[PDB]
Amino acid sequence: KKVKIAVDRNPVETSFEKWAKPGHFSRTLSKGPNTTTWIWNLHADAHDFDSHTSDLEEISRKVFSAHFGQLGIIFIWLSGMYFHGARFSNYEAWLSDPTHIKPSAQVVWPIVGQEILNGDVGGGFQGIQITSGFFQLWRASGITSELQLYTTAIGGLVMAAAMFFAGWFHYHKAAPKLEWFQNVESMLNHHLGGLLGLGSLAWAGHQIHVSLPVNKLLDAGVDPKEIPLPHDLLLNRAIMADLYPSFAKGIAPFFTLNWSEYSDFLTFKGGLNPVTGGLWLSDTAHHHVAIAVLFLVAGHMYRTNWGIGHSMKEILEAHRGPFTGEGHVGLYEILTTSWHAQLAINLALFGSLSIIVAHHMYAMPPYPYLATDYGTQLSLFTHHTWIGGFCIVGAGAHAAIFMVRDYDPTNNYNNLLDRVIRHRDAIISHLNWVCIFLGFHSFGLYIHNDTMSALGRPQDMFSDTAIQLQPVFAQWIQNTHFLAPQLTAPNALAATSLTWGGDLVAVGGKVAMMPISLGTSDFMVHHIHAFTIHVTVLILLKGVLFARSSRLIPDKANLGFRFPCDGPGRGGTCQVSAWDHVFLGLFWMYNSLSIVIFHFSWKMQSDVWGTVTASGVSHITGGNFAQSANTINGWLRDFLWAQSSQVIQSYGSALSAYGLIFLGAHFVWAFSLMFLFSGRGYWQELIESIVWAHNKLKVAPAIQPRALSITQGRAVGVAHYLLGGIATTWSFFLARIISVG
Amino acid sequence: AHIVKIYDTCIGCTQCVRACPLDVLEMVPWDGCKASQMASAPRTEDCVGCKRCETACPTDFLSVRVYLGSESTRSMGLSY
Amino acid sequence: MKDFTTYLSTAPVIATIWFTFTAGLLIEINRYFPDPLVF
Amino acid sequence: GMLETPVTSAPIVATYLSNLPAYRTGVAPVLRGVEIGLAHGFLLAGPFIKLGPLRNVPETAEIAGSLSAAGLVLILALCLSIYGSAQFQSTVARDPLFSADGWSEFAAGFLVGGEAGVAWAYVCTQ
Amino acid sequence: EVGPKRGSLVKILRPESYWFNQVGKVVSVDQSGVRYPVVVRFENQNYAGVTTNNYALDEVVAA
Amino acid sequence: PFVPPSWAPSVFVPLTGLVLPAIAMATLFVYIEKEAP
Amino acid sequence: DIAGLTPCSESKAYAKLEKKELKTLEKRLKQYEADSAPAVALKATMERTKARFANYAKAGLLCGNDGLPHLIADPGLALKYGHAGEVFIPTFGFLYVAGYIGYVGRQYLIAVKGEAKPTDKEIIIDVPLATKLAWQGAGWPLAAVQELQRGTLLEKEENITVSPR
Amino acid sequence: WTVPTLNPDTPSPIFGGSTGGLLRKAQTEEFYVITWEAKKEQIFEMPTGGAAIMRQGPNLLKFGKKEQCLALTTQLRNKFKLTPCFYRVFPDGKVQYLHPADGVYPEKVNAGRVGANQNMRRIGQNVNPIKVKFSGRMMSPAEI
Ligand code: CLA
Ligand code: CLA
Ligand code: CLA
Ligand code: CLA
Ligand code: CLA
Ligand code: CLA
Ligand code: CLA
Ligand code: CLA
Repeated sequence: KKVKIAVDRNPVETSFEKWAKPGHFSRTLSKGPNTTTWIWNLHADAHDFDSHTSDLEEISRKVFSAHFGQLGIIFIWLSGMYFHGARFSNYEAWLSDPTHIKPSAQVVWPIVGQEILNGDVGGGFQGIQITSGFFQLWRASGITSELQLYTTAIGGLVMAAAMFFAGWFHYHKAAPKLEWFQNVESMLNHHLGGLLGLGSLAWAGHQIHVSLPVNKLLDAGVDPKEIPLPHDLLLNRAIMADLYPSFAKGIAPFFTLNWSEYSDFLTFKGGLNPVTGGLWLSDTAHHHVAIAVLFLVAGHMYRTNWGIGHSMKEILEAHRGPFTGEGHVGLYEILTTSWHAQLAINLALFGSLSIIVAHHMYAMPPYPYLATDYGTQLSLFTHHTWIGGFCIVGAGAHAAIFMVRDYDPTNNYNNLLDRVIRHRDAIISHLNWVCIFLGFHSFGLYIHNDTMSALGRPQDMFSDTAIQLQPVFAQWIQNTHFLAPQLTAPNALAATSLTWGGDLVAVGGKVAMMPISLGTSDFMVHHIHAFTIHVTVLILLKGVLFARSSRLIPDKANLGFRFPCDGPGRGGTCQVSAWDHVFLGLFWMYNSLSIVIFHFSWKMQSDVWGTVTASGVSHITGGNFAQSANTINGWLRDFLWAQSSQVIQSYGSALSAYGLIFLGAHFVWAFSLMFLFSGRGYWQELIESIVWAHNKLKVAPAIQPRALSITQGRAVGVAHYLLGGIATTWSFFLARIISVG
Repeated sequence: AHIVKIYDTCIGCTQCVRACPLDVLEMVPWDGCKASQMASAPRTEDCVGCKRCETACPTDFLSVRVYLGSESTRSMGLSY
Repeated sequence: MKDFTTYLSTAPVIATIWFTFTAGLLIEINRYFPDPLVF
Repeated sequence: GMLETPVTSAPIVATYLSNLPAYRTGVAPVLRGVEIGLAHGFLLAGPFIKLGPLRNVPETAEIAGSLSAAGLVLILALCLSIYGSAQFQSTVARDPLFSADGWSEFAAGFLVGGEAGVAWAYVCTQ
Repeated sequence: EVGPKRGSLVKILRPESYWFNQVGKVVSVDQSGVRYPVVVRFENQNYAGVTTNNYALDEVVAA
Repeated sequence: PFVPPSWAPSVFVPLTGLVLPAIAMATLFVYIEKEAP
Repeated sequence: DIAGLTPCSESKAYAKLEKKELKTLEKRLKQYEADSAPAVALKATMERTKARFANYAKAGLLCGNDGLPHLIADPGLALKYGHAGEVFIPTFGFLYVAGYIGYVGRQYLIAVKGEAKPTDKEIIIDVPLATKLAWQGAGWPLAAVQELQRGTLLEKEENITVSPR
Repeated sequence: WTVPTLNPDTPSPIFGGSTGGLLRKAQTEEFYVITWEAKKEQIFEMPTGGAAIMRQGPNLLKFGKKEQCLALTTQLRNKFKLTPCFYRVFPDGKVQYLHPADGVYPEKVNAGRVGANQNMRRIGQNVNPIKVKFSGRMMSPAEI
């Protein structure tokens, strides 16, 4: 009932004794290796904290310290990016010409002829063209010199040291108690108000005082050396008053409720900046101000130590209807005692948010000179999409882990979870039917178009000229958003994005953003996306609902979450565990996201990206998406065969490395097929013959060589499949978008 | 139906009977081991072939073997 | 210190140090003797 | 034991299902087949007429669509006949439809009703 | 007194055994008329993770 | 001469493609599901 | 000479390829200054290319119709026309280093097999013993020949496990 | 000890129902019925999915296969330390007692049990398949 700081002093002694004893965390692995399997087990159960001990307090302490280690790794990575931008980049030269100089922040040493990778990126610099977009982000923050990036790198190293010290201090010196981790109300209040709200407020302050004046002078044509330093802008009111007249009144209009006076640096312009092609920084600053106020308000909702506030348990218990039985009873205890359930929810929303970020980032470019950098836009969208899909599959995996290990039927007599498990057969059957319907009505259209096109009957295809399938709902929504600034948004000067409609914005002769029209091909690819997402959901949901029992194996929960099978009985029970469902869901997620990024690349290169000429806009592929994306042959010829030319003839140039990876990625992927299509019995017998040859020459190791386990074989195969396919698409996309974009 | 066989190398540890999920095996008195017991398969018509009994056997080689034979409703573990 | 040296004697640390040494030797040989094709 | 919900337990849907010819339980199977065949042929004639390969040519789109629907009805009748032959081979009240003679009469009635429904749908568009 | 001495090393002669032609330590020998009275413990576990087994008098040789 | 008529493909292709496989599939389906006495 | 090939010092395609590589490097260098880092790096690459071509031609390598060097793997042809440096000497060099590694590893396994927990020594490498064996492995061919002649290199058939056939 | 008789008028545990229950096989081929005695009302997990409440005293349940009945038996024996028993019921009304067949659980040896499918030899002593070839059907050397 009382929210306080509960900490135990010196629970674990800092020593190197356990560093010399591998597998000490596990009772089974502490005995030592006898076979090679042990080694793999040593890495497969290193972070399985709930498997080492049943004490929730110890698991929570390990998780909290592991989080600090992860933050330290992230800080080291960020510090490295800032250091590379400050010592091995051309950011200063790129600032004076961001429309001609290619961003580069990696240089290779002149060894074994690899110096060819240091391409001529411009600005009297030789290096590898980066696509992370750090140059645009640094330009948006107001960074004009390498000294600022170097100082940020040193600060990042200091923060990393602090994170590692915090993890050690919280695991060996001052470890929090279990009741401290269970303060979900206090934690949510702090995360909403403090973390999110204060971070948005601080970033709004930086944008108002540094990003806005520096970027205003940069867009006005002032040289970065002549632009005043951020502290000079923050020290006197004369410079800020000249750039923004409202600064002459100080913070007085904020306290006198005269916020309208600050309209010079807090606007609702919308659209994009015609000079840089990105969002108006005044709009982003005002956005962060509103976000900070909203999150600060949201951070005062839960009850912590006073009468005011809300109790999440009471709110969950008060929501009960006649169609759901008890309702959310027991959900508060489930989320306050199981880390896997929280990880499942957080991973699902986190992956969905990453995908939303990718979409909003390409549609509304927030950084200056970001939209015209087609390589950065394509790479950012693809990267965030992949991260989102991976996190979603992980969410399904942890939901299944919770259902297998932390589920308790005594606390779920007639709740929502109990009823869901009770009618899981109906849920899975209906989802199976909708998946089959979507597959037929999505893929069959392409097959029908391919057949009609091959039979010399283009009038019977599902195209714009022939029988069309226009997305009337999406077009209506686009028109509504385009017409919004005149009726439903009187204070908005322009629309949120140019994709809805209107005129195009071009920077440096390249289309930064133009309207995106949707036709029959868009309708077909959208239904393809819906079908693939539905199948991935079907596999993950089936693995979660049928994780404890099924009509085939009634005691699956006793077999655990990750087990190979239950024998060749009952016709064969291969891949019945929830782990195998996650294993198949990874493949389906790869398929879905690959088609998604393929559609994005073709649509952007065909109807959006391109150069600007006299009375007309010429695209990269010449607008062939509406005519060729309705057939599989069109995707194979006009998109895969035509655009792969840049990566296959990249040899002898700076992009040759991409070509090499393009071949290497085809290897790893094919390598995966050896593990996915074979079984460990064959490999074990082959190892027996090799061990015989070793025993003949007295070179047989003491640690008995064993073939990989069935689960390990599946994991290795799916890992290599994902790595090879994603790396293939990465090499193809980057080489093509850097050579022609 | 599947064929389940018990061999004389059985030590009577009763681990195969405890691991059987359909009550196919049992223990009968015997004199060939210290435990004075031996595994038996008098209800092979209910065996599904999961081979859990072989996984639970500690003798080298196994004392219980399951050979997949004819398939029926019971051997396939069908509830429909 | 004994436990730390024992940790450094483990297979991953030893493999990392050995491969770094071998790779460094090959890289330095190719640096001082560029493009060696035949003996 | 089983899961009961208002979708499967509403009296309105139960009466609607009981009013259907398949759940009559007491009429001749040939009459049931004729009714089901007519109701199916009438709706079946539509897709072939409005979406077939000859949908744009005039005075023959309806002809080709009706002929295609008639062929589909014939295939469905053959499917019903083989289903009855392979389903009933040996051994409230028992419905006579679930029998060899009952299902054979049902398939014949379905064929007659389906062809009549296709022919009626063709003349209904003239 | 029948069988090998306790604690001695023997070679397994069972063809289907995992430790065929391998050396194992003798743990105990049953004095009754059981089929496999010799108990042998091995340093290397088999595929099932077991390190001990029972063998007959003629299935083990002092090696 | 053994030369088939001009209309031979228009009759044999639909036969071998739809009439014969339907008859074969129906007879085979009835044979597979026939119960032994 | 061998297989109808011509020496690289007289091949026209070899000199043409050298000119092509120097031409593309010079073309890339034409866009920079004369005293900058990319200019110095490109000049260093050009000097390395010239030295590599001169060294390959000086080595006596045989070039085909494509102007690229071709290696001779036959010991008779290599020793008769001065091509032993391509495939013969590197063959024996690899054999020496490979047998070195294999002998050192075998000696380490035999040394740790007579201890209390050999698996522990297999996961946690005994650095002093490994270093001593690595230094003593220089005489691996002589030691291997002596082990083979004494009959201690191989294990008897009765001490090796086999399947039940 | 005597073979028990199934009591069809036995109360069932409190369960709201699920979609993983019986199917047409129970009405046309056979089904299984498990009965047990509970010392108190307790929430347990159904093998077909969900949580049910066993009442104080007799408890009867129906399952589609024998594996579900044995899984519930294992759960009741290992967790609540009960002694359940099940039968196989046919549509005609015939009841066949299944486990424990002789009144004693099979993990513990009981007198009167006759060994079945026991080979008085080891695996390595099995003959080659050539000696079993051209038999009545596909026969393994272990079957002889
Ligand atoms: C040098 C200071 C120090 C020392 C001597 C110890 C010593 C100990 N720690 Mg501890 N710890 C420290 C710092 C230290 N820790 C820090 C900075 C953190 C915060 C991350 C933690 C958090 C922590 C936790 C949560 C736990 C321990 C545990 C332990 C005990 C056994 C585990 C172990 O060390 O095996 C050695 C393990 C490793 C060497 C793994 C290092 C992994 C690092 C952190 C990540 C490296 C990332 C890598 C570079 C990126 C991967 C990419 C790849 C390609 C390389 C042991 C007595 C465990 C315990 O007490 O068991 C009950 C326990 O669970 N520590
Ligand atoms: C306003 C207060 C506040 C703030 C800012 C944070 C911030 C954070 N918490 Mg925390 N938390 C709080 C209150 C707060 N918490 C309270 C009151 C509780 C108890 C109910 C918890 C319990 C808690 C747990 C169990 C965990 C976190 C975690 C995290 C990190 C999430 C990682 C991330 O994505 O963010 C972005 C990353 C950054 C912004 C990096 C900057 C970090 C700086 C140092 C800000 C941190 C401020 C924080 C208050 C520490 C100051 C205390 C002081 C003694 C040093 C994050 C930095 C996770 C974690 O441990 O990560 C290590 C996690 O597991 N918190
Ligand atoms: C976290 C966000 C943030 C931060 C840090 C700042 C910070 C600042 N703003 Mg600002 N601002 C923000 C958000 C923010 N703003 C937002 C969201 C808006 C939009 C409404 C504005 C709009 C705005 C305007 C229009 C102006 C400022 C101005 C200022 C500066 C002076 C503030 C002032 O007038 O007196 C405020 C007084 C205090 C904050 C008290 C100071 C407390 C001190 C540090 C205590 C130290 C005590 C310690 C013990 C000392 C001992 C030292 C030791 C070594 C012995 C200041 C540096 C003014 C300016 O910059 O002029 C050009 C100004 O005109 N802001
Ligand atoms: C916040 C993210 C997060 C966290 C904290 C966890 C945490 C955990 N997961 Mg999990 N998971 C996640 C996301 C996450 N997962 C995602 C996104 C997926 C989808 C891929 C999964 C799918 C998943 C499965 C299927 C399983 C777990 C398991 C586990 C638990 C055991 C730790 C472990 O995995 O062993 C140790 C970790 C490793 C050995 C890492 C493997 C290294 C990979 C293969 C390298 C990846 C390639 C790399 C990116 C490229 C490098 C290039 C190369 C050439 C060097 C642990 C509690 C396991 C479990 O619960 O045990 C029963 C379980 O089997 N997770
Ligand atoms: C699954 C996707 C798909 C779809 C939507 C279509 C659609 C079409 N195809 Mg096609 N085709 C497909 C896949 C598909 N095809 C594939 C995969 C192939 C390669 C094998 C072909 C090869 C092919 C050929 C060779 C031809 C077509 C042709 C046609 C057109 C006429 C077909 C027709 O009249 O049949 C009749 C359709 C029916 C009898 C059933 C209609 C479906 C109904 C509406 C569903 C009822 C559900 C209902 C809502 C439930 C109610 C419940 C309750 C309220 C009662 C039509 C628009 C013809 C053409 O050229 O076009 C001009 C043609 O010659 N297709
Ligand atoms: C195995 C040899 C063979 C093959 C692969 C084909 C293939 C073909 N024939 Mg042809 N035919 C064959 C032998 C063969 N024929 C012989 C020996 C004769 C002389 C009697 C003919 C007379 C013939 C005519 C008149 C026509 C064709 C036509 C065709 C084409 C249309 C499909 C069809 O099957 O029509 C039907 C084919 C037949 C009716 C001939 C089958 C007669 C033999 C004796 C029976 C074979 C039984 C078979 C081996 C059993 C296995 C089938 C199944 C149960 C597994 C097709 C490309 C048509 C065409 O030209 O299309 C443009 C056409 O009009 N064939
Ligand atoms: C291998 C043999 C074969 C043959 C000979 C045909 C022949 C034909 N197909 Mg078909 N098809 C086949 C295989 C075959 N198909 C296979 C394997 C598939 C699956 C991949 C399809 C999928 C397919 C589709 C999707 C469509 C066709 C259509 C057609 C018709 C073309 C429409 C037209 O332009 O004429 C003009 C059409 C008419 C004048 C109407 C004639 C109506 C029928 C054919 C006549 C009466 C039926 C007859 C009395 C009973 C036959 C049943 C018999 C098996 C017992 C044509 C008669 C199209 C169609 O059906 O047209 C609507 C069409 O939509 N086919
Ligand atoms: C791995 C397989 C292999 C293969 C396919 C060859 C193939 C060849 N070797 Mg050869 N060789 C090998 C291994 C191999 N060698 C090894 C391991 C050694 C080291 C002992 C030699 C040492 C060797 C010598 C010294 C010579 C050849 C020569 C030849 C060529 C012709 C002789 C012949 O075919 O008989 C098989 C080769 C032998 C049995 C080795 C002895 C050489 C015989 C007696 C032929 C020499 C007589 C004369 C020079 C033939 C050419 C007449 C004229 C054109 C000058 C021929 C292409 C001859 C050659 O063409 O010189 C340029 C040559 O003189 N080899």
